[PDB]
Amino acid sequence: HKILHRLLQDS
Amino acid sequence: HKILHRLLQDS
Amino acid sequence: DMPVERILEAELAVDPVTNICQAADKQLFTLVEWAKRIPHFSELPLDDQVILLRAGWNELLIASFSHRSIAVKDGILLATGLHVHRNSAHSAGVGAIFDRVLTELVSKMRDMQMDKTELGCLRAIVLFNPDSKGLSNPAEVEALREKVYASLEAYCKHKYPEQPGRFAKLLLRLPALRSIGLKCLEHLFFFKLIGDTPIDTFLMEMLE
Amino acid sequence: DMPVERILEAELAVDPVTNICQAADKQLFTLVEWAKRIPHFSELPLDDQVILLRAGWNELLIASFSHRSIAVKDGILLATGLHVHRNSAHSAGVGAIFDRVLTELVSKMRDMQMDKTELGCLRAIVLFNPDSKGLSNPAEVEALREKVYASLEAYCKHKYPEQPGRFAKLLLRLPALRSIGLKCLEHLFFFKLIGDTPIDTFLMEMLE
Ligand SMILES: CC(C)c1cccc(-c2cc(/C=C/C(=O)O)ccc2O)c1
Ligand SMILES: CC(C)c1cccc(-c2cc(/C=C/C(=O)O)ccc2O)c1
Repeated sequence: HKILHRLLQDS
Repeated sequence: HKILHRLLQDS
Repeated sequence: DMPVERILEAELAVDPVTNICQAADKQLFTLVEWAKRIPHFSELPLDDQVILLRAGWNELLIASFSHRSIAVKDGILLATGLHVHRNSAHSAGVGAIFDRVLTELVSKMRDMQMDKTELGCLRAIVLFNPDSKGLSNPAEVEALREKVYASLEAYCKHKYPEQPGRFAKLLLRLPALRSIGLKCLEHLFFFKLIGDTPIDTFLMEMLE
Repeated sequence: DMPVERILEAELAVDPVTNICQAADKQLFTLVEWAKRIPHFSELPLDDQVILLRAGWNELLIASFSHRSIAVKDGILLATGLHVHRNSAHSAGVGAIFDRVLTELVSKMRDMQMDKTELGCLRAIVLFNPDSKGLSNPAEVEALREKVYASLEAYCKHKYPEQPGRFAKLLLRLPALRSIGLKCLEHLFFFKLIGDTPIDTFLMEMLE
């Protein structure tokens, strides 16, 4: 789930 | 709702 | 005012899709007698009693068969004494909701050893549902709900003082029960649509 | 351990169907930042964070727009600043669920003056949903849920000691929120099916 998985790692 | 309304009054 | 002993007394007093429908119909008659034994329910306006039972019967029955099934291995004990296990559930097309019943209700009731007083109180909370459409005075129903959970909390804190979170843990099975009830009802409407329900029953009235 | 001040900080830190979809999409990005600010959420395995947010986003957003709409007369304030009122809701085909939002959530939040700490704690309870399918260790999520509601209860009993039932009253909006979320999701899936959703969005991923 590429958007959510990226946003969770984005600081 | 004839069944339920009757059963509620049945003692 | 809303004594848990009276709610306990009420509990103690009372083809796979054919079996599921016959079991639900059997328990609808019993459920009316149960509701009359819950303090103050029979004092509500009759039309409001009708509204509450039409709004809540399905969740009330699901809570009861879930608790009854604690001692069953990977299955549901229907009120007729017949079991639903995984193969039957899939033949009926209800395998996914069967799995949710076991994981979200039966197993959680078992793990915490939910007792019959607690079960009865959760069922009375569901019965006294103030969001039920068309109630003559929804706040009177909320008032009765609040009496039930005040009594439930005092019961849990007296019997299980080493489990301070137990009261909230009981209440927080009710969103699962709501979801699960919506899906079971969907299945029952489908069984009615295609003609797999016994006809001329109290269940059919609830589905109409 | 699970301080309500941190949950409050997280709250404070963050065609009608086109408007509804654009508002939900906007708030999905914000919701991820909110969840990272809830104590211990970011310590869960990443795949479990994904599971919790996919399971809970819709209820989490509905709780937030409902509380935001307390000061609106007979309507919903979307995160974009646009209002949904009854005529727009019916044009979108969502008049019945709109009415349920107002009667079961907005008006009840307003009547009891649910505060932002309480809202944030209910949202963290919904976030930490241990029934979410596929979690690596559902009990770890239940453990975090139980820390939230222990903190919420202590907050309510300190701030509102003259309302002993307030904690349970908050928790007993969660079955309504669950029902309402299921119906809103149904509407959103339909908007996607017929091609009325903006494409290439985070909302579309949540709906896929
Ligand atoms: C979980 C699965 C077996 C499934 C599917 C659809 C409907 C139902 C369903 C069954 C009953 C049975 C009650 C009893 O024997 O006490 C009552 C209400 C119900 O919704 C169950
Ligand atoms: C109540 C009605 C307006 C309806 C219908 C279908 C979907 C939704 C829906 C809207 C949002 C909006 C969030 C915001 O503006 O903060 C988020 C999730 C949602 O499910 C609402």
